[PDB]
Amino acid sequence: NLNRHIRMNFETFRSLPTLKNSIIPLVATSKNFGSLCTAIKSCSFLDIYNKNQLSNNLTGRLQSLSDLELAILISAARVALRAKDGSFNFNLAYAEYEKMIKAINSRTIKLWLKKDVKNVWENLVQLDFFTEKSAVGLRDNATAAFYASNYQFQGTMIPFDLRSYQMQIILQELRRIIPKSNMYYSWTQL
Amino acid sequence: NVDEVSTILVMSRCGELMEDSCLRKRIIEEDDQFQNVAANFIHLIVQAFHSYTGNDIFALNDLIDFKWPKYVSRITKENIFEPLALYKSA
Amino acid sequence: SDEINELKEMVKDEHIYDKLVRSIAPAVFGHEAVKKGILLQMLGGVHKSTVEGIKLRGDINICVVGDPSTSKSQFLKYVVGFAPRSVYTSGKSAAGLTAAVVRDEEGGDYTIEAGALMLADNGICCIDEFDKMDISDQVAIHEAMEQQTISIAKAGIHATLNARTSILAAANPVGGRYNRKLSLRGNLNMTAPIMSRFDLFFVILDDCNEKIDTELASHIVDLHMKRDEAIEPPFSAEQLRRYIKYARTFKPILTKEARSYLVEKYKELRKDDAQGFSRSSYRITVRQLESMIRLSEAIARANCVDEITPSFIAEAYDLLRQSIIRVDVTVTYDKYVSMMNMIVRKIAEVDREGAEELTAVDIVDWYLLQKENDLGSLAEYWEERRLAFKVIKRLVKDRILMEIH
Repeated sequence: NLNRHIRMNFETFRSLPTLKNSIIPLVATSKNFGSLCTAIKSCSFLDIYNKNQLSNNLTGRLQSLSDLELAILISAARVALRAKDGSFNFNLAYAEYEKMIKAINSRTIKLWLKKDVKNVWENLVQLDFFTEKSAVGLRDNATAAFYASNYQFQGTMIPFDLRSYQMQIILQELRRIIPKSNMYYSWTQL
Repeated sequence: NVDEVSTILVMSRCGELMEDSCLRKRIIEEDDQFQNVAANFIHLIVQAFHSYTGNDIFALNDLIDFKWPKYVSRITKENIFEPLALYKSA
Repeated sequence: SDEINELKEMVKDEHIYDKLVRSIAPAVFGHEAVKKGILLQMLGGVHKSTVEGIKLRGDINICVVGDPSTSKSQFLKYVVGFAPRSVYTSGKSAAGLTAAVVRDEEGGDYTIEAGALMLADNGICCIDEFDKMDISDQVAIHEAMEQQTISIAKAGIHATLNARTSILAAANPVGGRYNRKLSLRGNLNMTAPIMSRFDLFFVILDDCNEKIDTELASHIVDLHMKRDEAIEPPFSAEQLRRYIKYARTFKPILTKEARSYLVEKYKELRKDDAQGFSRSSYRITVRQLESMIRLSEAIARANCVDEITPSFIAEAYDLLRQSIIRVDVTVTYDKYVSMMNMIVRKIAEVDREGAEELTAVDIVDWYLLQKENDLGSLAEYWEERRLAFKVIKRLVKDRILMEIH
C-alpha cells in the first residue's frame, strides 16, 4: 500500500513536501508501536486524508445541500445553458423553478414563495456557486485593491433580482455528480 | 448534514431554553419533562426550515428565538404530555 | 348470452381504467400518458343539441407532437386497424380530405365525391405529417373542426355535408428535435386557429436515459422472437371492440356537486398563466374549459357510470396539465404517486374528525384493508409490506410527512 500511494502521487503531484503532509499526521496519531505498523501497512489513514482535501470543493459542497438548494442551482443552470452569453438573474431562476414544481406534482412538494428564496439565493453566493458577470474579484497587488474599493460598482445599486450572475458549474457536470436515486435527475438533461 | 446539525443544536440550546423566564412562568399560570419539550421544538424547527436555511447554524438559531415565546404561550395543561395536539395548535 | 356475462365482470372491476390503457397498442412500450387519450378518443363525448339548432362538438382531437422515430407510425396504424370506419391519410390534398366535385363521365352532371373526412364518419381519422401541409389544404380542415360540417358551393351545388370525425394529427417540430426554449406555436408549422382545436398535446421528448433505453430495447427483442407469444394483454381484441361500442351509448349527466369542482379547477389552472412566472406554451382560452367537460364524459363512459363523479374531474385535470408543458426559460413511479395520494388524505382526515394520532404501525395497517385485490398470496404479500416501509421512509427525509417520536 505504500508503493501505491507513492506511484499515485508521482503521476498527479510529483512533489515531496506535498506527500509529506500526510505522513506526519499518520505517525503522530499512532498510540503505540502496534498501531504504527498497522497504519503503515494498510494505509487506512491515507485514504481519509485524501477525502478531506476534496471535501470543500465543487463536488463536496453539492452533497451538503438540501432539496431546495439543489432545485435552485439546477433551474438556474438551464437558463444560462439555453442563453447565448449565460446571463441570468433571480427573476430568470425563479421562473424555471416554479415551472418544475407544477410539472412534477401534476404527474406534495411545498412551493416556496418568492420571499423565501431570497435567503437561499444569498446562501449559494457565499458558497461559491454564483459569480457576478464581468467581475474581477480578488486583485493581484494592493494597488488595484484600493482603487476598486473607492469605485461603486453597478451591481450594488441595482436590486438583487436584476443582478447578472454566472454559473460556476455547467449542467453537463451536474449530471455526473448526482445519483439516479434523486428526484431532480430528470431535469438535468435538457 | 441533516443528522449532525440537529444534534449540535440540541446539545447547545437545551441548557438555555428550559431555564428561560417564559417557560417557568407558563407552568405556574396554567426536570426530565422540560428536556423532552425543548428537544421536540428544536427538532420541529430544523425539519420545517431545512430547505429555507440549508445547513447554516446562524440561520437556524435566529428562527428558534423568534418562535420560542410564541411556542411556550401555546402550551396548556393538556399539551404538556400530548405532542400531537401541540403541533396542531401552533 | 356469454358476451353479456363477460361485460358484467369488467364493470365490477375497480381497476378497469388501468387495464384498458396497457391493452391499447401493446407493441409500444411506455408512454402511458399518450395511451390514456386513445381510450377517451375512441369513446368520445355526448353530442348535445341546443334549443336553437346548433350542434355541440363532442369529439376530442389529439395531436401527436414529438421527436421523429418515436413509434409515431405504430399509434396511427393501430387506430385504423381496429376502429371501424377509419381512413388513413397523410399530409403530403385539399380534395382528398373533405370532398371534391368531379363530373360523371356517364351521366354528364356534376357529382360529389367523398374524401377522407366523409367515408370515416363517426370514427377516428388518422392524419400523418400535419406540419408539411399547404395553406389551402389546411383551410378546409379547420372548417370541419367547429360545426362538424363541410360547406360546398361549386358548379351550382350548394349543399352542406356533415363531418363528425376525430382528427388524429401527428406533425413534426421545425428543426428536428423539440426545443424546450421555444413555445409550441414557434416550434410547429401550424396556424393559430388550427392549433387551438386540439384538446390535448402529448409532447414526447426523446430523452437519452439508461433506464428507459434498457427496458425499451428488451421489449423489441422479445417481440421479434416470440412474435405473438410475447403479447399477453389483459383483454383480447374481440373483448375490447364490444366494450367500446357498448360504452358509447351511455350519456353521463353532470351532478350538482361535480359542477362546483369543475369551476374551481378551472380558476386554479388559469391563475398559472396570468402570474407571468411559468411561461406556458399556449394561452388558456375558452376552449380549455369545454375540453374538460368532454374529457370527463369519456372517463365516466369507460366505467359505465351515468353520473359524472367529482373524482373523474381530477383525473382529466392531471392529463390536461401534463400536455401543457411550460417553456424552459427500485420503486415504480406509478406506485409512488398512488401511495402518496392515499397517505395525505388519511392524515388530513384526522384533523377534521378529531382523533388521537397515527403511529408507524397504523400506517401499514391502513393499506391492509384497502388493498384487498393485490393478489399477494404469501410470497408477494411480504414484499408489499417491506415496500410500504421504504415508501414511508422517503416521506420522512422529504418535506411531506414527519415523525414526532
